[PDB]
Amino acid sequence: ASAPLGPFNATLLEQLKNDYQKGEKEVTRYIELQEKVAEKYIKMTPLSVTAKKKLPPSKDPRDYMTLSPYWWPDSTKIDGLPYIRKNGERNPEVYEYPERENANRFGDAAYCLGVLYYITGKEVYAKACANHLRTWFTDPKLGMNPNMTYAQAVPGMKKMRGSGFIDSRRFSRALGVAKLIEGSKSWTPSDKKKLDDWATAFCYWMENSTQGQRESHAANNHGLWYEAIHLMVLAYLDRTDRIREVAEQSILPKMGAQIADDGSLPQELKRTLSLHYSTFALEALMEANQITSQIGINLWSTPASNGKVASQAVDYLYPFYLNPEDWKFKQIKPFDQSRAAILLYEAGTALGNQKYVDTAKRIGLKYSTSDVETIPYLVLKK
Amino acid sequence: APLGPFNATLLEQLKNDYQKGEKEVTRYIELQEKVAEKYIKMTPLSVTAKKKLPPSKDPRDYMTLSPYWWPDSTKIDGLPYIRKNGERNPEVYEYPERENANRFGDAAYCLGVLYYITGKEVYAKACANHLRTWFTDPKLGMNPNMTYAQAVPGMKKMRGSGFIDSRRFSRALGVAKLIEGSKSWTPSDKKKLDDWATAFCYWMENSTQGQRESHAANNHGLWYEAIHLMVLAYLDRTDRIREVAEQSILPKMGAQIADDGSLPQELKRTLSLHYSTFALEALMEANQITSQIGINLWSTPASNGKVASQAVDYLYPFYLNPEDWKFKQIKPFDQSRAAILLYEAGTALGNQKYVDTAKRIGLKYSTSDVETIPYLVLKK
Repeated sequence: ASAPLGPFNATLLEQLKNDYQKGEKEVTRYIELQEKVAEKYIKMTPLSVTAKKKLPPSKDPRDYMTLSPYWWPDSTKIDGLPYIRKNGERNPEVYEYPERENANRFGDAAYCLGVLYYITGKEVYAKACANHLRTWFTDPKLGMNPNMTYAQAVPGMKKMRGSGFIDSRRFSRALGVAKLIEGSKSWTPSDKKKLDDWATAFCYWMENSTQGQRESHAANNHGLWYEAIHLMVLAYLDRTDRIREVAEQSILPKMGAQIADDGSLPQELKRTLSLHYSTFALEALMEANQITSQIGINLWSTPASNGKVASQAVDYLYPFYLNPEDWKFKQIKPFDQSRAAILLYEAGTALGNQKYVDTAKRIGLKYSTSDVETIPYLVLKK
Repeated sequence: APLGPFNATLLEQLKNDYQKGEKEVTRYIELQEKVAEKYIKMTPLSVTAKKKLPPSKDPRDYMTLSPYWWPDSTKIDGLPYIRKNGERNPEVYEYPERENANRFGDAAYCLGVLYYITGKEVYAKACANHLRTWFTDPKLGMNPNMTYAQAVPGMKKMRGSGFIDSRRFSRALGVAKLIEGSKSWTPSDKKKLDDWATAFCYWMENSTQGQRESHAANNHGLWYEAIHLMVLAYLDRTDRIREVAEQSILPKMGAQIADDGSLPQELKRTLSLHYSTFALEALMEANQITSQIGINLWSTPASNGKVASQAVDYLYPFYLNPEDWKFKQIKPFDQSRAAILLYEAGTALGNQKYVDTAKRIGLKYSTSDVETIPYLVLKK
């Protein structure tokens, strides 16, 4: 039977579960290594957005807040309130908001535990996953409010900012993995109802707040990630009707706007990590397609109304994934080729492009990596 | 009549008598229609009218300033506001939703009730225009929270006591059900307002402020639950209405009524007869909803034997003769609130003395108070 609908390559996860259940040696050894890695997540104390001591403007510790990193107090002003941007200089104030890193740590823990529950069926993983989900999302004292109002805030700024919504992606992947523990003993009907209610409220905020509306209309990388996150929330809520609408009406029009006829991504080439950022834009499409393809929509091969296919953007980048030294644009730090391997595998498999798939495997991923996002990709670790 | 925040018995009787051409009622409704003309012409209001921004910088967040709190001039930004008991901070007037939520609520209530009585599409059409603008419009509608109601700038702890401000617009939320099936209120209009109400209900039930108000053992707690029932009734959650009545409203009321029927928390106030009445008005409006599904909050005892009728019984002689009231009441008490309350409780209890006194006190037949539209029985 098919995996539950969620934010992962369901084809590979199903293969892992099936092969594990039948005791195939290479898969069993691999999953045993994943269980060894997971043990720190069984031990880990569940995190909460309420850890910060600094209060958001709402004075509510349950509101997620991070500081937009290049913004600083204006000493020309007394309370310094209208913060000013200092290009290239990261403000150390960002460390007053531990959710900047704690949401990633929660997200990794729940993703790993939920995926291992699906593969192994061992109740200990659903029990630990559930503990993390309840504390981060639904606990009446520790759970976060279902909004991203203060994500990458600029204190004192009069116009609200929508660009911090991209911080939602790691906890929203964990939200989606909660579907894998449905039916476990540890995840009760009452647990599910609370998380369904939270996700419904978060979806309302995403769709109807002014910040969410802005992000829903941004024809750029922020808008594409907004829709990938949107799809994760909708998939968790089983709103496959809405997933098809978003895919047809919002994702394909946005992707084209970032691409050129040469297939480059103009908005990302100007950045100082332009190969990383080109990959990051296409990873939004990649994660969107993981969900849409489970219900029958292949985003990699679907032409936009003007013909563009996002495959053209991968085609543009392929020679530089093969030979990153030939990249002429600013990449002031070394490019992480492992993200390229996953992207080529996903696109290559969706397009039936065997050259992309072979290259993904030749680049490969480290077999012993502890990156939870790579757990499905034994196919790249051999 | 559909489930909603009104005396459904009286509204049905008015619609029936209007349809049968009873002369007293048709003349009364004609006067109400004359009153309503200003609401037909009125420009719909929005919470985004303020120029001052809330801490969120979102004009769609409702915000009012707690009246007795002032900038601390000793402090640099003045931020930790200090209380100056008795002296109202004129900064309150920077937040026009303080009055505008009431004006919206009266407009939508009046127009929706008239559509129900008469069936004239013009009333549904205007009512819908006010509802869309206040609640669901993507630029003008209010966010479904009360985070900044009666805020105290700079205070570290969150305040829940401003939630009571929700009661005027929440009655309008409930009247939206009366214009369902009109031509002007589309299936898409209803879906958007359902989603708004679901999100507001989630905020009321799960936010830290809403949880606190849900546990307040005072008249803020009673008004929270009355508001809660308006939202739940609009969402058709009849099972939650029963749970709220049994597990929240009745214990709270039972905790506030003394052996002699008085409300000791209100007796200490400077407007103690007003606040005694205001606490029972919460029970009154809750009962309008719970009685439509068969729960009589006036006669059902709490687990400790206390019953809301005891508290009416205690106040009855002072409603009859307000000058006999011995506790502090520094402004004249509005006897018309007692008329509606005595009629509501007297009808629910079958107490003819209460009902008769309610009619003897009465309400002015020509009043333009939209809340009194159902009470022609009191205006003879």
